Amino acid sequence: LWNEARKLNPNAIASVTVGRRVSARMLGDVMAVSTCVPVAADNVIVQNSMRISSRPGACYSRPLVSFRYEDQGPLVEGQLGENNELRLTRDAIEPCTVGHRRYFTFGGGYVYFEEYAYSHQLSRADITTVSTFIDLNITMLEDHE
Amino acid sequence: LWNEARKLNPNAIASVTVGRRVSARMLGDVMAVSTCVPVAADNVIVQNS
Amino acid sequence: ANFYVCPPPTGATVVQFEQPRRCPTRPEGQNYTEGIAVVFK
Amino acid sequence: QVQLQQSGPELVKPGASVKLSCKASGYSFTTYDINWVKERPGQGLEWIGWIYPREGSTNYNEKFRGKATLTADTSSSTAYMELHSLTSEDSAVYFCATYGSSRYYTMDYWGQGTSVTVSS
Amino acid sequence: QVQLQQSGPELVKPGASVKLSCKASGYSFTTYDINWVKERPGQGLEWIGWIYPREGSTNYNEKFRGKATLTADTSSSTAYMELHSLTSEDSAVYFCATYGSSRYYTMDYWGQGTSVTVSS
Amino acid sequence: DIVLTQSPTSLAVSLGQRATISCRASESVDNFGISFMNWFQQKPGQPPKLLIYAASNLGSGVPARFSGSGSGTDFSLNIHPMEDDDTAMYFCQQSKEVPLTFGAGTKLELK
Amino acid sequence: DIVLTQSPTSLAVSLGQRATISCRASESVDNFGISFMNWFQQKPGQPPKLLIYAASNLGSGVPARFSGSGSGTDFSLNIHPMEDDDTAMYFCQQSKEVPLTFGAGTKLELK
Repeated sequence: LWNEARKLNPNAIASVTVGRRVSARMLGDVMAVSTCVPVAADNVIVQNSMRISSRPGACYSRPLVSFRYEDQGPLVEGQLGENNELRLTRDAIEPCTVGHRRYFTFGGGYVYFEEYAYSHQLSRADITTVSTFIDLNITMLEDHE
Repeated sequence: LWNEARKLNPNAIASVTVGRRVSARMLGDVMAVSTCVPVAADNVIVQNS
Repeated sequence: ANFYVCPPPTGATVVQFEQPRRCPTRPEGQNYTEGIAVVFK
Repeated sequence: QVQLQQSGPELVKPGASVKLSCKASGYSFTTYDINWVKERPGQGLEWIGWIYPREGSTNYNEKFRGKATLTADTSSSTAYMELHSLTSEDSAVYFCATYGSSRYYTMDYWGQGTSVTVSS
Repeated sequence: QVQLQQSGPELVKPGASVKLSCKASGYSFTTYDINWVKERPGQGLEWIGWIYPREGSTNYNEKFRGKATLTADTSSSTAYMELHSLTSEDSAVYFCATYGSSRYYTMDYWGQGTSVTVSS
Repeated sequence: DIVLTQSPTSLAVSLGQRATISCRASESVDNFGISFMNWFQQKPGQPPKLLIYAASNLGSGVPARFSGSGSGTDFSLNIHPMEDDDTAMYFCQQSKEVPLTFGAGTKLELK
Repeated sequence: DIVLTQSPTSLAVSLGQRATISCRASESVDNFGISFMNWFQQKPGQPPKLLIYAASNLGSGVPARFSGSGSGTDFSLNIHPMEDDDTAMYFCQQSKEVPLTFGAGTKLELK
């Protein structure tokens, strides 16, 4: 399953396995990793609209973000990714869809979008949570005298 | 692995995780679920071809 | 042995996967002081 | 349930300027583009531009730089036309349209139309 | 930084045979194809063939069976031309090109060119 | 710009049989594997209505007798059976690039 | 063989506005979902330079004013705004089959 996943989304699997957020891609039967530069949360700005006014029917499938590496660094354009990853290239374009509701992970919560327009941020707990974990309530044999 | 699977076949993963047969689809980084109506076995007919 | 009909979902109901848990680390392990002992009755 | 009110017919002197209106109703006016389409019976129906109410941004068909102009009033839930230098041939029907039912962004909601005329 | 040296112009008698050279530099000479392109101002620019330095294998444009021939010298990091039966119209510029910057294998590195002439 | 041509400028058709028109886009209008071709019918005097979007998807509130096909530059509209409700004016148009245009138009009437 | 035609054999254009040419491949040149169409500009007297590869990807070291489009057999080159740096000779060419060929050529100059 891990082989199949690393073929699917090599970034996440490499980040989990290596132990740190790292960009990855398969080189056949091996993975090439490269550590990702962390960016402060306060240095990230979301553009309100995911539309592309220059062309009809084409929408950014994932919110645009402007960010700066340092608190005074130049503002750098980019596009949001998964698990708060910022992609330097704004290329994830999809045809625009009616009834377009989306929640995107952003910092500690989500950034709800409607009709390719920013609606509001959401706290992490504002959305019902389902657990893929399986509880193993192993308590400990208490000391007995 | 569960994230990757829920991206693959969200129906099955949502049904397992929530605990009941539910239709699902990803809304970005969250799943939208909706319970499925059960249908009696005897009320199903297969076309031969 | 029961079929199901699944209508397409709407944004009305939304669920998320629980984030990874930080459950306990190993206990420190009781510190032992090796020694020569002579117990008396 | 989604309705696009429009102004009535306009009798105008050629070369003047007018203001057509598209009162949107039945949905959040700011969440869908408002397209404007030119309709003269002689020629095929012609798209002149569309305006995004939420941002106020708009793209026009190229030939309609100064002849047409679009504004939007979110408070009134109404998009507006600003026609300028109305030539005799500019006398035509103008449709205001938006998206909302078809899965992709297509002009599937329409107003009753507005027949502008210029004469003496 | 990737440079493709070429020989200078050649004044030749028609019907003779010549040898053009493409001194590759800036990368491992054996790891990319060396394309040769014919350039006469009257006609459109014409691909004549390419040669794989690592294997020495090469494919020519069909019409250039015996008129052109390609060799490669990995030690010299140089691909060579072997022109034969130089017709008057064969007087033209010949470009040697290779791959290396664009993501797909395309001719995006070029030499200064070589203008071969045949006359009396 | 994308120019749209329809082989029948007008096409008289009797009731009940196949009705077919064509639409040419003079170049590709396909993006994301989707042909951004849309078909409109405009009964005279009232605004046009969507019939087919993405060149194959039936517009909502439309009988299945309407059917569309095409990809690349050639697109076609198929109707069967054709009824009095189809005696209208029809437009094929694209939504690929910003100055999105419309077809010249097809007229369907009775023979 | 794949023959390439460009609707403007020459095209005088003024500075600052849209500049558009077209390229026809007479058949499909698309493989693996990639249109192996490449666009070259050759200032006279110096070797040609890559502008667009795969018919949509901007060549490295090229301003974004260059823009390419097309698929199947029709391909187009779009420039905006056009500057003196574009007063050159342009070639569209394909890399699908072994005797890969080149376009007839387009000339862009001032009106």
